[PDB]
Amino acid sequence: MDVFLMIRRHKTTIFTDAKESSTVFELKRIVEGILKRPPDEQRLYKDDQLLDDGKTLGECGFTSQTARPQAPATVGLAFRADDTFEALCIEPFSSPPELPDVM
Amino acid sequence: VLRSVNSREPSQVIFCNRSPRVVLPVWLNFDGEPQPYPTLPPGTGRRIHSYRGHLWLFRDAGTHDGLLVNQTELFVPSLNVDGQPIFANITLPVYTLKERCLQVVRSLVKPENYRRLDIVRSLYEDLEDHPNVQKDLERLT
Amino acid sequence: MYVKLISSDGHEFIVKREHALTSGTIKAMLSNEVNFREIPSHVLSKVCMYFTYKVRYTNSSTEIPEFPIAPEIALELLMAANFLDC
Ligand SMILES: CC(=O)N[C@H](C(=O)N1C[C@H](O)C[C@H]1C(=O)NCc1ccc(-c2scnc2C)cc1)C(C)(C)C
Repeated sequence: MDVFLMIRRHKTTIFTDAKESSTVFELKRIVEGILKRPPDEQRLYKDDQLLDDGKTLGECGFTSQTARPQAPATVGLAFRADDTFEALCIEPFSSPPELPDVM
Repeated sequence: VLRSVNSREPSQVIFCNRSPRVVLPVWLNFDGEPQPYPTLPPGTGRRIHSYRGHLWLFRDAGTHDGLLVNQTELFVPSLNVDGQPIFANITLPVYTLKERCLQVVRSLVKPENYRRLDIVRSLYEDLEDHPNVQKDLERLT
Repeated sequence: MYVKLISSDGHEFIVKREHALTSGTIKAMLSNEVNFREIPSHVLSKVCMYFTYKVRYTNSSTEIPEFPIAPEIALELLMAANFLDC
């Protein structure tokens, strides 16, 4: 079962899919391929929860019917600058304007 | 040109609405005129009597948006094998993002106000160019 | 293989190259980062979700869900869709 994700850190957002049976560590390998930082310099999160490497995405609550192509689930990402990990920080997207009167 | 053939050979059909829309079935009559038939609510089905060589298409009853039936625009009942009815699976197409956006804007703004919107004339014209059974019939021909 | 799509407000969206090439306009801007001075992140994020949706459900037997668009973003998303040709 494919799950569809946005892996997000600061103003970076990665759209990708993975298997429900795949692991947190395997998702770090995906991020490694794209942002060139090894798994040991990454933390992945579901909301405020630090995810453990050995767990499957499905176990961590990323399921095919909640992590959908048109509405993907969010995975937080934090990097270790040298010795210690930054805090998890995800910049929100911009706010839409007020609806025009005619809408 | 696009018209049902007057075969008079019965063919039973299941109209199965696997879309989230209210569905308007349209039978193309022997002169090529579109005839509307009773609507189907989302997720419902109807066993209906049609005929071999008849032509049908399917629309959103509210907006006339085009829908697919067995993955194409036109459905023609065929011979019933072993008494079994023909299945007509009605689904959403994958709309282009532009077309989907037009649908949502059309659903929120009365046609009187399409011109009041702050967009290029051509988008005003796209909004006003409502999904239209006639245009589609000409196209298909 | 990925490409980077950057919104007007500086959000960097990283998507599969083949998904981005869905847009004829992006294909042109790539012929591998693209900046969009007029498309804010709350619109471009949705554009990226559409790619995933289209690629996933195009010529698929499985039932197709409605692509959701909140009323507040629809006008801006219409404009971006028109520009990007999709
Ligand atoms: C011999 C022939 O061609 N007859 C035609 C005919 O019976 N037709 C044309 C189409 O093939 C369908 C068929 C017909 O009218 N069947 C009755 C019918 C009634 C309601 C419905 C529907 S559509 C959604 N809900 C319903 C109940 C479908 C079929 C008429 C009477 C219209 C000239």
